[PDB]
Order: sequence, then C-alpha cells, then structure tokens
Amino acid sequence: MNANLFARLFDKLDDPHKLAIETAAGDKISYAELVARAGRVANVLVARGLQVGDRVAAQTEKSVEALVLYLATVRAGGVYLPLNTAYTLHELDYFITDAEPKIVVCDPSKRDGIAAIAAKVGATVETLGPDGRGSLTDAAAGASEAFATIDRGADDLAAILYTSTGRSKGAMLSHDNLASNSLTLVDYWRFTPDDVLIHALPIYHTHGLFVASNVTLFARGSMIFLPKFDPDKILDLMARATVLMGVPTFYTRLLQSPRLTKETTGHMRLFISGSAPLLADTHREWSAKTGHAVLERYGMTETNMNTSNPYDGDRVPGAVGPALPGVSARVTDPETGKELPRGDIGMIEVKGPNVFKGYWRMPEKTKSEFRDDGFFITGDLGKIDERGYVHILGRGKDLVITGGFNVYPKEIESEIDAMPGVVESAVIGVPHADFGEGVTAVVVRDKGATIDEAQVLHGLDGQLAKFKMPKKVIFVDDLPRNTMGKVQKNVLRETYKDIYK
Repeated sequence: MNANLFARLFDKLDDPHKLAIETAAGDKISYAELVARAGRVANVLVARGLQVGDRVAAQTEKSVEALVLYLATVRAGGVYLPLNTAYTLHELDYFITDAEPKIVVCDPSKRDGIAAIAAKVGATVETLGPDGRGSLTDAAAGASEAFATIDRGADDLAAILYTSTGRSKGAMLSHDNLASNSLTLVDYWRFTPDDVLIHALPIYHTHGLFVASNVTLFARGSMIFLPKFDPDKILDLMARATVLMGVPTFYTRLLQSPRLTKETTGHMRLFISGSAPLLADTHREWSAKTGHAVLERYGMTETNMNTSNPYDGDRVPGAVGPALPGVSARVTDPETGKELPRGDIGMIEVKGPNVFKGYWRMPEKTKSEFRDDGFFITGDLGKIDERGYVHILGRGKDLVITGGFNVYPKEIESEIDAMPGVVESAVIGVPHADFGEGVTAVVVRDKGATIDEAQVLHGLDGQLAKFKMPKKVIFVDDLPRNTMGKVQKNVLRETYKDIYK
C-alpha cells in the first residue's frame, strides 16, 4: 500500500486512543489526536499553495506543533526541511535559496525579516513560536481534520537535511529511507507499545527528529517531549519512563548528580547514546551507578543508522556494533576502492535501504560520493573486526607516521581506555630520531588507580601490531581541551616535543 511515511506510521493502529505524546506542560495527545492535528496542518499547507513535491522549510523551536508540521508536510506529499534554530537571517538566505521551499515556517520574531528572502523564491511565510502558537496554529485550528494522505512511493522524497569543508549540502531522504530504518530499530532495540521515551533532543537533526520520534511512533509507544535537556527533570521522569536517547554529555552530566542511583533508574529499560563516542570510563561508571549498559550506534544524516551495539551482550571496545539488519558495511582502500581484509583500516562505505538519494541540486558531488556498486563513501576511516563490529577511527587528520607506517590514534586509545583505572587516553606522535614520530600515550588515571606504564604496555601486547606500540606512557591529571571540550593534540605535541631527545 501507500509508502508515504505518514501512512506507514498511522494507517493501521490497534489502539488509536493510547498516548502518543506527553508535552512538557503535561498535556496528553493520543495517536488519534496526533493524526487529526496533522490533518488540520496539512490542509493549511495545501491551502497556502503547497503542492506535491514542494519543500516546507522550518526554523522552529522544539514543540509538539513543530513535530506535527513535519508529519503534516510529509502527509501532504511535501518535502520537510528542518533548519537549525541557530541560523541568522543571512544564513537562512543560503538554505532558502538552495532549496526553493514553497512555505517557510519561522519564529514570529523573524516573520517580516524573512519576507524578502521568501519572496525571492516565491514562498509564503507562516509562524510557529516556542510555545507552539503562531499563524500556522491560528490557521490550523480553523481547518478541517480530514485529509487524504498523499500517495508516495518508496523512493519519493520525504525530507532534506543539510550537512555541516565546502558549502552545506542538502541530503535528500526518501520515504523508505526513513520508514525502513526506524522499523528496523523498533525490532533491534526491542521497543513495544509500553515504552515511554524521554525526548530531550533537538528536532532539526536526524537523531531527535527521525530516530527518537519515528522509532517511538512505529512502536506505538509514547514520548515525553521536553523542550531541552535538564538533568533534574530527566531524573524526575525516569521513574515513569523506559527509554532515554542522548549524547555523551547527557550521561556525563547525569553522572555528576548525587541523585543517579540504581533506584532512580530502576524503571528504565534502555539507554542509548549517539553523535560522539562515550568514553569507556563513562560506560563503566554508568554501569556501576545504575546497573545499565548504554547502547552506541553509528549513524549520520546521509545514512540514518548503520549499526548498533547488540541489545543483549558484549560491547566491544572502540566499536559501535555490527551493521543493522538490511545494511551492508565495508572497508575499502580510500584511493583504489578495493575492499580490505577484515581488521585492516580504510574508508568505511555503506549500502542499504537507509542510504540517502543524493545531494540536492548537486549531481557532481553526488556522483563522486557513490561507488559504481551503490555504496556510499562515508568519509569516515575505520575497520570492521572479525566479529563484524564496526570501529570508527576518525577522518584521517590525526594520523601518526612511525617508521613509515600509518597509525590511527583512536585504535590505540580504545584499548588503553578499556583498562581498569583509565579515565581517558590521548595518543600522539612526537619527533623521534629513529621512527620519525614516536607513538606516545598520555593517560588520565582514576585517583589512586594502580595501573602504571609497564602495565599499559603489557596490556597492549598482542592486542595490536608491534609498530603501533607506544614508546612511552605518560600520566597526567587532565588533558588539554579547547573551549568545545575537544582534546588538543597540538598542545600535547608541544608539551612533549622533547621526550625522545
């Protein structure tokens, strides 16, 4: 039947009156109520000139109404284009010009400001504020709820999400890209209609917009729709929720709370982290304080989710799990494009029903990033181990070259980080008359941890090829980090420039 994501989500409901969404104010919206809301908004969009295939660009603060706009856009056969709330009027000009949306929805504060930009591409402007009120909401109230969901095929567009070295690119995502991936995750992450997801992520990125929302809705579960992340509120809610999706900072911040215990997390079923790697130390602490594991998973705008750690059993250090059902992952020589033996490091490529359709109005870039056999070149370097787990090892800028051989610091860092007493390691290359660069590990230990330099080197023995062995292990109270909290390896290289003199 209809491949329209809205139809896949809402066509057959056994229990339409069950909770879909609890708002931050505590309002309850059933599945039936959510569908009706979407019907009213879809009627407004069509009334304002939205035709099948047109884009709706939306720069909205997070609200249930903003989520409804996404659903309504796809229902009406439109292509939903969320835009980071951080974009200035000048920055919006780029996206609106590139995408040529028919409708632009923005905060009431920008209404008159975006008028000229919108007029340039022939778009109509509506508004939606952080409270979910605005011209869109005014109009929807007076619109009919009945709407015939537009027929769409698997490969028809549902959304465009822009990426973050060149200009920002519009990733074209199909109905089946979105439906296939979240349906796969419902099963892989063992969701049921009894699940309650704490939703504290932005909805202008893949994670909060698609993964959290679509997985919950395909599962027939519900979400508690928070406007933003707040450690105390989340702790509050865990007593009556089952799932949390977050990013590492969620977990590290939560860990800083005396409130975090086995009891306060006793009701929870599943914790997931994405976007950036969790430290092994954080995995360990979370497990020690709460009794729970935290699942990690590899994904990106162009591919949705590619892998996930298994629901049951072993996390592998440095890895984010095997390819999900339906998804193919491989590692290739970055230049020649030939697949490498398992365990060798190269370019990660993925193929599957999750992979996007290309970049909007950028045919040459689209051509260059796909192999002849349909695999998408991710830009990420890494390896796939003999167990099939994917290890992401960065994007190549941090390369160390020792005795003429390439070394990827993350490969070594994950092994050291997995050792008891280790908070975090940073592997760098500094001048070494014999090897050009000497592999060097700089390690933060737990207060009073007993692990020493010899123990780290012994632990690495056998785990990695000999040429990758650090020549020295240096212990420090902390790592230098930039204002964004990223470890500064240039600073480390300056500090330790003379260690092999």
